[PDB]
Amino acid sequence: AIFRYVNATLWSKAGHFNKALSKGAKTTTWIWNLHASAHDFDIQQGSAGLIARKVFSSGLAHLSLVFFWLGGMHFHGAYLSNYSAWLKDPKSVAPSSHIAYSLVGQDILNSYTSQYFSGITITSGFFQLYRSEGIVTQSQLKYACAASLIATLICLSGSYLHMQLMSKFTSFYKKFQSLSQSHLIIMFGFGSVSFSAHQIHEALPINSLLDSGIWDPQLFSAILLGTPSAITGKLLNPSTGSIFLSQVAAHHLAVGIVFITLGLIKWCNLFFSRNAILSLRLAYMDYHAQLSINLAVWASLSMVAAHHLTEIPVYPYESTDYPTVLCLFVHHACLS
Amino acid sequence: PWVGPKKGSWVKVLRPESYWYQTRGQVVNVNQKPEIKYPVTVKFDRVNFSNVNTNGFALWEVIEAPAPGPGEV
Ligand code: CLA
Ligand code: CLA
Ligand code: CLA
Ligand SMILES: CC1=C(/C=C/C(C)=C/C=C/C(C)=C/C=C/C=C(C)/C=C/C=C(C)/C=C/C2=C(C)CCCC2(C)C)C(C)(C)CCC1
Repeated sequence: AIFRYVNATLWSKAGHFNKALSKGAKTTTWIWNLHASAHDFDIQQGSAGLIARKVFSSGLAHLSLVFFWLGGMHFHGAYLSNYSAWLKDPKSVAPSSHIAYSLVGQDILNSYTSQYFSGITITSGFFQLYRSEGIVTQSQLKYACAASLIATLICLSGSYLHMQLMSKFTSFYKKFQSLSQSHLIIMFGFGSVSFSAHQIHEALPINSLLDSGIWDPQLFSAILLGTPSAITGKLLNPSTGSIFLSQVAAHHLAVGIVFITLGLIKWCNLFFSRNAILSLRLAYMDYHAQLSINLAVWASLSMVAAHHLTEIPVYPYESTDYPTVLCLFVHHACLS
Repeated sequence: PWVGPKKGSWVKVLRPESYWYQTRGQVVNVNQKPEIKYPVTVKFDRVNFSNVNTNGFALWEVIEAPAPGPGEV
């Protein structure tokens, strides 16, 4: 709460955090140790409250970094991309929101993607992601970029503030029951329900019109309209080669309902075998225990994502965009 | 009387295995006890590999030298 103690005086000390670096710069090993132990908040000067402060604020700062990266992706799609040509005819035009300079003959890197566009073919599937989300206009992409930048600023402000809002008495990060319940019910359950709502209300009409061939502004600005009784996944969009987005929206609604139900039964204590996990509950209330468990969980989820993004097609035209599917699989396997 | 070099004076280290061999340090102190094999104490601004700044030398392992100049060790 007291922000008079945040001054740039420590910026030039370069090693204040580690007590072992007090005898500044007697060798280059000092520089290397400074870098190595920069983010090892546990062994740094201070207290457990300060460790929690640093952990949470750094998480928020990294959140802001990721939001900045996403906003940059959206901006490149909006202004430095052939997304218009790709949307009208995905097959002929390869996705490209990446352009290189002509410095030293470096213009050779840009390759023919469309009649009026030359650049580097992207393999992140961002065009397919936009199409699934229903983004079909430069204005929509621009506002997505603006939202990402605003989120970046908000997260940066949150990190800076929480570096001082949280005091030595702060304990909200130790409330594991509250943390897990909130994440399960709101972040996951309500999040999935809200995204199903978004799909149903925005993406479904736009995607249906795009499949039909309609590109009318008034239409761009009746669920289950085209989906037959065939099981989801057993029948792909003949004109898009992907699972029906209405089926995807129903999936997200069901997943959100299931997550909310799980959270509510946990709230009511319906789950009974607490003792089988009580030993782990007592042992693994640690920063590194939680970090390890979460890293393994996200590694496994990344591997499952790598497999499913290819085996089960859900994004428009990503199935036929062979570089995109391959790169997605490989990237997520490596992250796993 | 003072057996070794004066306190604070610069002495060039003549111990071949010393990290500061042939370079100069400052005489921190000298042990006047005749039973000390390595009485002289010399400190150097350059820490050795073990991050040690000072060492003990015998009267025959240090000679008097002028203070280092600019760019001299
Ligand atoms: C949520 C993610 C997360 C978090 C919060 C932490 C947190 C921590 N880790 Mg890390 N860690 C992570 C992921 C994470 N880790 C992963 C994914 C691995 C597996 C590789 C590790 C493996 C690991 C080890 C083995 C160790 C840590 C340690 C640490 C501590 C600080 C390390 C430090 O100061 O590095 C500072 C150094 C850097 C930030 C520079 C790293 C740069 C590398 C080489 C990557 C370069 C990538 C780049 C893009 C290359 C291409 C570019 C080029 C073409 C120019 C801290 C507790 C250390 C510790 O003792 O903790 C107690 C420690 O020894 N971590
Ligand atoms: C100045 C160099 C430069 C810059 C600034 C960018 C910037 C960008 N590229 Mg990349 N790109 C480059 C060179 C560059 N590229 C080159 C030379 C190629 C080959 C033609 C590509 C091919 C390429 C593709 C195909 C795509 C991008 C994309 C992107 C965006 C991804 C965000 C990002 O980088 O996150 C940070 C990411 C990292 C730091 C990755 C680190 C780990 C990588 C994956 C390891 C792989 C090997 C590595 C590249 C080389 C190692 C050996 C080397 C040291 C000799 C961003 C605008 C994607 C996009 O969506 O663009 C809009 C995209 O789809 N780029
Ligand atoms: C070993 C089995 C196991 C498995 C498979 C999972 C799986 C999961 N857990 Mg985890 N969890 C486990 C054990 C396990 N957990 C144990 C033993 C505990 C505590 C006893 C927890 C506590 C826990 C919480 C509190 C949360 C999860 C969540 C999650 C999800 C992944 C991470 C995430 O979303 O991060 C997002 C959340 C964060 C990044 C917050 C990280 C937690 C804080 C910041 C750590 C604080 C450490 C502490 C203060 C250190 C003090 C040390 C000092 C006193 C000595 C996923 C459902 C999250 C979720 O959404 O669940 C539904 C979630 O919020 N787990
Ligand atoms: C980036 C990226 C990614 C992705 C991510 C994501 C996309 C996530 C998700 C996210 C999300 C998507 C989230 C969500 C959220 C949501 C929410 C959080 C909601 C909530 C709700 C609420 C809060 C409610 C409120 C209310 C109202 C509305 C009013 C009144 C009533 C009530 C109160 C209820 C990954 C991982 C791949 C990694 C890489 C890249």
